[PDB]
Amino acid sequence: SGWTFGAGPALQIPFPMQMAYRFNGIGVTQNVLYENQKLIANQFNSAIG
Amino acid sequence: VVIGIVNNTVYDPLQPELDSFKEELDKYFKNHTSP
Amino acid sequence: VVIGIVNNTVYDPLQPELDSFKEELDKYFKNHTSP
Ligand SMILES: *[C@@H]1O[C@H](CO)[C@@H](O)[C@H](O)[C@H]1NC(C)=O
Ligand SMILES: *[C@@H]1O[C@H](CO)[C@@H](O)[C@H](O)[C@H]1NC(C)=O
Ligand SMILES: *[C@@H]1O[C@H](CO)[C@@H](O)[C@H](O)[C@H]1NC(C)=O
Repeated sequence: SGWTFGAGPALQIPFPMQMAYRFNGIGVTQNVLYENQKLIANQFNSAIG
Repeated sequence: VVIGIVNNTVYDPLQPELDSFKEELDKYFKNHTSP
Repeated sequence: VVIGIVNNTVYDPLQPELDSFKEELDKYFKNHTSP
């Protein structure tokens, strides 16, 4: 759901489109995520490990 | 490079805004060349 | 009035946007005035 579950009915949204919607808050545009998608995924995985 | 991108048409507004005038420009020229 | 401003050219995209038709417009006028 994302941030919506904490402010109303809990609406649904795919996770690869709920991180392209959080780069925008930082300042970097969203396209960067899709263009690095796979790479970023691996990094995140390694991070948790 | 992006996964899940879906085919469609994008209605770039600037073109029909021009094309609203580009449709009438070409027709006018041909009439004046007729004589 | 500003300090540190630097001379350069600003690529106004709308100008080539209209030039995409203006060039062939000049071509059409060349055809218009050729005979
Ligand atoms: C969405 O997920 C399903 C199963 O997880 C998969 O079969 C489908 O291909 C996915 N959609 C896209 C666009 O990859
Ligand atoms: C989109 O259209 C292009 C050209 O018509 C085609 O090559 C491509 O396979 C299409 N992709 C999808 C997902 O429909
Ligand atoms: C910028 O260009 C203008 C005219 O092209 C000129 O008068 C002026 O001296 C130039 N300024 C600098 C800092 O180059």
